[PDB]
Amino acid sequence: EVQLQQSGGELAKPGASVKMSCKSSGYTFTAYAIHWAKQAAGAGLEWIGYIAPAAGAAAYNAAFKGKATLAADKSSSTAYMAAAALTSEDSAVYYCARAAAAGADYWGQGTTLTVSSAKTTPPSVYPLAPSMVTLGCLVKGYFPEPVTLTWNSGSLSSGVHTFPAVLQSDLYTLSSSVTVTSSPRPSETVTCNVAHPASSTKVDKKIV
Amino acid sequence: DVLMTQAPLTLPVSLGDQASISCRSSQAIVHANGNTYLEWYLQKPGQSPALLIYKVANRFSGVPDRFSGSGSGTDFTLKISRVEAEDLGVYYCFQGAHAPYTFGGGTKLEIKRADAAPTVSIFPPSSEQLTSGGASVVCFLNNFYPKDINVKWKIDGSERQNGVLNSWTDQDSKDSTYSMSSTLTLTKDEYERHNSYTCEATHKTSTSPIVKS
Repeated sequence: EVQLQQSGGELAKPGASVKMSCKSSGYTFTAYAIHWAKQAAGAGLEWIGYIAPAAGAAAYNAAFKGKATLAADKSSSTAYMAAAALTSEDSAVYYCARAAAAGADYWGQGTTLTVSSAKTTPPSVYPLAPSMVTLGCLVKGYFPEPVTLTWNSGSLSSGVHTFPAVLQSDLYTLSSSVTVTSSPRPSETVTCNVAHPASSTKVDKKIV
Repeated sequence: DVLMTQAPLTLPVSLGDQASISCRSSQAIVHANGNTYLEWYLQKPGQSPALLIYKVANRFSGVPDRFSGSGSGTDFTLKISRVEAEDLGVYYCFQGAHAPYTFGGGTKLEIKRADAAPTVSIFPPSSEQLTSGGASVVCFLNNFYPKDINVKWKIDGSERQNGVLNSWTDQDSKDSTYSMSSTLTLTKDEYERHNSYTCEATHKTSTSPIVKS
């Protein structure tokens, strides 16, 4: 099927450059243009530009053309966005999206770019133990965003609440809760599965 | 550049009711070829934007029929009839006629539901953490409405506003409730020279405080 696969997370130093990729599959890559869209923590969405792999032509939002270069490699069905002269204002989630006749019908999952000189720090994952019972997972002191949380590898989806992270002393902390029935714990094993893309780390914490 | 002015900024609506969002361009968005590339997208929490309408009024395949778009020139509207809870999120108009393409500022659609009191819980630091030298006291205020809620931390009776950070979730697509997490971080050492820990929650439901300790 049609899929645009990005990389959900990378850290880059101020002043450096970063090249993000969007690998398309499931269709004829050269027949659609690939566009890039920026979403900052509170700036709405901004169109960065597009590249037409068939012709080679890339169009740019002139507001960012001096720090942005778009390319495409038909042979590997990948579109790239390279940002240069990075500043903290460049930190955001960036999505690639396909377009031709409709609008943007399929979108990548988004890649969170963080521009900072801080080092990458994996999260410490602590289990949270206590009619109805509310369990938890504390994901503390990691950098940069994002972190994803799953319960029982996907098998447990309903009844979950994952909170947005809060920054403090230059590290993020987030929490996830999961209200499940009493007849379940502990008979049926349960586990918090945490992933921190930027450090390529995955942690499984079974409850108490 | 074409400015896309969206109204309203926030759109609370009861389930079942109709909702309308407008978008106005600062100049015409009719393409040289006579086509108007005005689209509407929905950004649901935790997901990538999703296309609803393209070319002003054409519903994208798979979009429920309760969504419709209309308009021309510089004035466009997205209509949602019989609003459902799964419709929550930020809607954006977008013009793909003139470079640089631009998006509206967004409209956050929120479901208005019956006020519900929060469900309050508290969790002391976990053994594994303490060893480290930290002590995190966690309070969950799950499934309430509306969004506004209050929380106050008191050690053995004395408040404690510094050290406590709070995080709210977006509205829940299943029950239209909001939830929040408040975390009072203190040192492993100071955690040991204190006894009771309190977490309060003052909502709009019951005028009687919600304490867990």
